[PDB]
Amino acid sequence: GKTFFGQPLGLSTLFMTEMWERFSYYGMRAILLYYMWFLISTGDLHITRATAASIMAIYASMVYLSGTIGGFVADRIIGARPAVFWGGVLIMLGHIVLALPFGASALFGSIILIIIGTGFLKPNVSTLVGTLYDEHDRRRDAGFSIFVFGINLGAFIAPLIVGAAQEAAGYHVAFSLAAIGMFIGLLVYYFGGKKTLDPHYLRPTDPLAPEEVKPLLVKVSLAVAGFIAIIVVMNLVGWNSLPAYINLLTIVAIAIPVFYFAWMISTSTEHLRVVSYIPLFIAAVLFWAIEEQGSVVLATFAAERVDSSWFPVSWFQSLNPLFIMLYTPFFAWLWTAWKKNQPSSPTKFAVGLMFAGLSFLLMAIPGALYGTSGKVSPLWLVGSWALVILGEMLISPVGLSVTTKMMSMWFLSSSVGSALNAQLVTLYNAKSEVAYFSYFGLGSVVLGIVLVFLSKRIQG
Ligand SMILES: CCCCCCC/C=C\CCCCCC(=O)OC[C@H](CO)O[C@@H](O)[C@H](O)COC(=O)CCCCC/C=C\CCCCCCC
Ligand SMILES: CCCCCCC/C=C/CCCCCC(=O)OC[C@@H](O)CO
Ligand SMILES: CCCCCCC/C=C\CCCCCC(=O)OC[C@@H](O)CO
Ligand SMILES: CCCCCCC/C=C\CCCCCC(=O)OC[C@@H](O)CO
Ligand SMILES: CCCCCCC/C=C\CCCCCC(=O)OC[C@@H](O)CO
Ligand SMILES: CCCCCCC/C=C\CCCCCC(=O)OC[C@@H](O)CO
Ligand SMILES: CCCCCCC/C=C\CCCCCC(=O)OC[C@@H](O)CO
Ligand SMILES: CCCCCCC/C=C\CCCCCC(=O)OC[C@@H](O)CO
Ligand SMILES: CCCCCCC/C=C\CCCCCC(=O)OC[C@@H](O)CO
Ligand SMILES: CCCCCCC/C=C\CCCCCC(=O)OC[C@@H](O)CO
Ligand SMILES: CCCCCCC/C=C\CCCCCC(=O)OC[C@@H](O)CO
Ligand SMILES: CCCCCCC/C=C\CCCCCC(=O)OC[C@@H](O)CO
Ligand SMILES: CCCCCCC/C=C\CCCCCC(=O)OC[C@@H](O)CO
Ligand SMILES: CCCCCCC/C=C\CCCCCC(=O)OC[C@@H](O)CO
Ligand SMILES: CCCCCCC/C=C\CCCCCC(=O)OC[C@@H](O)CO
Ligand SMILES: CCCCCCC/C=C\CCCCCC(=O)OC[C@@H](O)CO
Ligand SMILES: CCCCCCC/C=C\CCCCCC(=O)OC[C@@H](O)CO
Ligand SMILES: CCCCCCC/C=C\CCCCCC(=O)OC[C@@H](O)CO
Ligand SMILES: CCCCCCC/C=C\CCCCCC(=O)OC[C@@H](O)CO
Repeated sequence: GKTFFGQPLGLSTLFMTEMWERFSYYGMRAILLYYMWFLISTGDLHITRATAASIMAIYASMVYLSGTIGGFVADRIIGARPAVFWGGVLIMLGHIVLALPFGASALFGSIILIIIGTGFLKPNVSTLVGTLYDEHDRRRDAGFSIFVFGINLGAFIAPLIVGAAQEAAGYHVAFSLAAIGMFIGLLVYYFGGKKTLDPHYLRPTDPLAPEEVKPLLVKVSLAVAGFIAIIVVMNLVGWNSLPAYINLLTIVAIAIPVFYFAWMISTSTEHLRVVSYIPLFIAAVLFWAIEEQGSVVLATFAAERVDSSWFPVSWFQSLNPLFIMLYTPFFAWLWTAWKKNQPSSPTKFAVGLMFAGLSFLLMAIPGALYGTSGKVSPLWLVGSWALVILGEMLISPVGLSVTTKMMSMWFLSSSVGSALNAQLVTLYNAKSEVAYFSYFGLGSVVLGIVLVFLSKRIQG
């Protein structure tokens, strides 16, 4: 019968929904840093470029952190299908805000809308993909990989289209194209979903029992009052600059996994089978930090150290999803052409971190060889993204499987690694380039070597 690459036809609806949301997301992040540079250059935004780079990292950290709770809100309160829709509406409003004739005053409102909207949408679109298959259907893994291909496709064409529009018609038009991309996703999702999506998911599947409402409200109210209390204390003692608020979000983002690990210890049955995952969680954090610096540090390098006079420099951001799409069929082959081998997940995470470290070590070569005052070939960045995505092909598909032996924890390692970036990327500039690349690249390599050592002990 009529299928979508052998899958239920409803997959095409969710395929396009996420392809256009990712288009709106990565099209925005391909030019947002340069947009802040521009506002700084005109005197409208009064921050350093180091702070702007820090804003990009904590922005990503909050988006992934917001995705850790969006599944709960849909499953218990509003439903998975309304969560995707209203999440898409909030994302669209987030980009419209940047298309309005405002300046730096609109940056915070746009960031908040997209953080909340992406938290509602991203975890619950993947959830809706699963609802196309029951628990016995073997097509589940094939349908998700096709779904992932739509993710990378939108992430691939967005910097090309949006980056070109910025260079031709300016930032406001470019951001409006991101808003239009999400709008297209809303049209296809709304009318397409009504035809093929199970109406059971218009409502929460585990709605709150009557006695559960109050303790949740107490739990939410205590968290907001405490967070607001901290901001009050900060302004009393003088810690009220934008870097101080970024440091607050950094501490909050890192304190979540460490508190969820400190009292997770207190049953020797898996007392140490949970300590097992910690050398792997720290490995995932450091890999995601390197990977998410491509839109910050490597975006800075592309704009300042690469002779890219004949094409928009935001196009470099397409190399990340391009290498993902090129690598995946080879690794799908490898993970079943090598049935006999299938090396251990702790070794996969160890080697994956070493490739990420090799991507930065490679970036230290041109500055050490030619100096940092000139311009170098774009192929240096191509080789860097080739190496780091090779590290992703190891840790990303096996990643959720290690901790199970929830994607929120893998939303979480991305948030912590991106929160770590909010501190580190302020260290990057033309004078620190070689030392920044060489030492964070070397440190990432040796931490992949100690993990290979520890890998024998971890498997138990
Ligand atoms: C069948 C698939 C095999 C793919 C594996 C090979 C990787 C692909 C291409 C490697 C090309 C090597 C670099 C070429 C080179 O040396 O540049 C020559 C060029 C002359 O016009 O000159 C230079 O001007 C350049 O400025 C000099 O600087 C360098 O070349 C330093 C290069 C950085 C080191 C890279 C060396 C080896 C990378 C191999 C990676 C393989 C990993 C596969 C998992
Ligand atoms: C999607 C971004 C990847 C771009 C990769 C481009 C690969 C280019 C390799 C050759 C190095 C740049 C050559 C510069 C060049 O030829 O310019 C033409 C001439 O007008 C001098 O500017
Ligand atoms: C006005 C500014 C508000 C911005 C909203 C951003 C909200 C971001 C995050 C809030 C959720 C934090 C709690 C996340 C959490 O603890 O879940 C982790 C857990 O699921 C691990 O599996
Ligand atoms: C109108 C206010 C903004 C939109 C409301 C949604 C704001 C995001 C989160 C509010 C807290 C909801 C409860 C989240 C929660 O308890 O997460 C628990 C965590 O274990 C999830 O698995
Ligand atoms: C700025 C935009 C304001 C909001 C415009 C859209 C509101 C118009 C009608 C409400 C539609 C709500 C549909 C919620 C929903 O669950 O949709 C799921 C989708 O699969 C269709 O069932
Ligand atoms: C429980 C709450 C967890 C904390 C979530 C709060 C995250 C809220 C906002 C993060 C935005 C990052 C900073 C935005 C920013 O700096 O832009 C404004 C700046 O350009 C104005 O000069
Ligand atoms: C379909 C409903 C949501 C999608 C967004 C709809 C509005 C998008 C674009 C309308 C025009 C965008 C504004 C362009 C603009 O004003 O910037 C250009 C000009 O101000 C600078 O010279
Ligand atoms: C200044 C530019 C306009 C700013 C407001 C843009 C809002 C325009 C349209 C709202 C689109 C709602 C989502 C699109 C959609 O498919 O909704 C269908 C649903 O509402 C039908 O019941
Ligand atoms: C930051 C501001 C957030 C404002 C909205 C956050 C609300 C968080 C917790 C309160 C949830 C109460 C929802 C009650 C509900 O819908 O269920 C009622 C019913 O199912 C019980 O029988
Ligand atoms: C539950 C216990 C509450 C105790 C306080 C918890 C939060 C403690 C410290 C938060 C500090 C925010 C980040 C530090 C900071 O503001 O740095 C300031 C510095 O960069 C110059 O302003
Ligand atoms: C999440 C619970 C409600 C919290 C209400 C208070 C939220 C206030 C700040 C959240 C963090 C964003 C801080 C970014 C910021 O405001 O920078 C302003 C900048 O001008 C510093 O002077
Ligand atoms: C008993 C609980 C386990 C032991 C406590 C572990 C510490 C818990 C939370 C601290 C989060 C790490 C500090 C965040 C960080 O490294 O950045 C600091 C920087 O932003 C301040 O300028
Ligand atoms: C071939 C694939 C992996 C690529 C990484 C291989 C290169 C490994 C390390 C290169 C970094 C060399 C750093 C040299 C250096 O820092 O010198 C310092 C001085 O020359 C610059 O200030
Ligand atoms: C198989 C990987 C190919 C070789 C990778 C090893 C690359 C090691 C260093 C990068 C080239 C070194 C550039 C020369 C250098 O750093 O010296 C500069 C300094 O001595 C001048 O004062
Ligand atoms: C799996 C792929 C590993 C990548 C290997 C690392 C290769 C990285 C950089 C090679 C730099 C060669 C650039 C020389 C070049 O062709 O352009 C000449 C330049 O002067 C034009 O601007
Ligand atoms: C098990 C949880 C994983 C925790 C991974 C994060 C590691 C903990 C703290 C990292 C602190 C990074 C501090 C960066 C730093 O101080 O240098 C940058 C600073 O100059 C920014 O102004
Ligand atoms: C020599 C240390 C053990 C080697 C472990 C293998 C690590 C992979 C490639 C070698 C990386 C060499 C990095 C050289 C380096 O960091 O120099 C720092 C430079 O800034 C000082 O000249
Ligand atoms: C064990 C968990 C590792 C997570 C954190 C790893 C890095 C932690 C702190 C780094 C801050 C110290 C910065 C060292 C440094 O000088 O780098 C800057 C240099 O390369 C350029 O000047
Ligand atoms: C300056 C030298 C650069 C090249 C050295 C890098 C390779 C050297 C040693 C790597 C293997 C060290 C031993 C690791 C090992 O086999 O531990 C056993 C482990 O597999 C059991 O889980």
